[PDB]
Amino acid sequence: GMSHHWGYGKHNGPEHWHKDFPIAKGERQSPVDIDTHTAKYDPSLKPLSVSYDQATSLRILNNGHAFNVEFDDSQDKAVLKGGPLDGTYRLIQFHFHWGSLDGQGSEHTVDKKKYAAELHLVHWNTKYGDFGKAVQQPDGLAVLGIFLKVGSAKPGLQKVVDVLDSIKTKGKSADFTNFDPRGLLPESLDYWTYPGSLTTPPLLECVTWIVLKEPISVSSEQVLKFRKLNFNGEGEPEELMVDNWRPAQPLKNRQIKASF
Ligand SMILES: NS(=O)(=O)c1ccc(C(=O)N2CCC(O)(c3ccccc3)CC2)cc1
Ligand SMILES: [Zn+2]
Repeated sequence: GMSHHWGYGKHNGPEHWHKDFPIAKGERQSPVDIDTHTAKYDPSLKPLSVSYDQATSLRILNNGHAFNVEFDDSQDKAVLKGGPLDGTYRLIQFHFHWGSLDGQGSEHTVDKKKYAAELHLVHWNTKYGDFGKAVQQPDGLAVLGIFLKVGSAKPGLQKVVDVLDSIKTKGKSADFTNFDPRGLLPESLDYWTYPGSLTTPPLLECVTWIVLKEPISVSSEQVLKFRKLNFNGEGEPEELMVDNWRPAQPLKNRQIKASF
């Protein structure tokens, strides 16, 4: 992807992506608006299992689109299973999408409501051996999405907030060990699930989306720090990393299932 030029600006944003990635207008694109009244309870959905006790974080990277907290996924240490999933999915990284204002920022919406941000915990199906092979499969990834609203601070998020100063610009990375992703989860694991895609180019249709109903609360100071990051690289004109979210896409021939 050394020649990719997509972004979130007026000239390379979501409405332009289809030119280089035609799948942008595909049959199972994400995100989507979750109409809570139309989603149907599916009593066959097995309980969701989030096993992050042995998670091993390694580094945090500003990739020019968001920042990723990466994990060691060379072993089954932090896995997601159950719910609508068949098999074991290993945590590889998490990142967020956020806005320039508290009134926008999330990718998925709930009855058209936009949250201040959205956390994506990305996992890949171990039956495919590695992440690169998994994204070529319809059931290759499972992304656990969690909404963020502004209110009380999330103590478990502070370690991330404080390290952002070291990765202000595109390409910067910093050691980020011993971070516990369990501190970013809400109390309830009630969720909505549907078949979708990566929300950024290449927009591959390889994701089983599991979006939690309960948002976590973060403080204004915490999200404000996210907005101080840069899309640009060091020594380049400063462009604040804000509004790095793709808007809701057509649901088309899909049904959103609720676990509750
Ligand atoms: N917001 S999202 O849908 O949760 C998401 C998750 C991961 C990525 C990601 O890491 N990308 C996309 C896939 C990627 O382009 C790729 C493609 C093919 C092989 C290996 C990696 C690598 C970069 C992008 C978006
Ligand atoms: Zn994402």
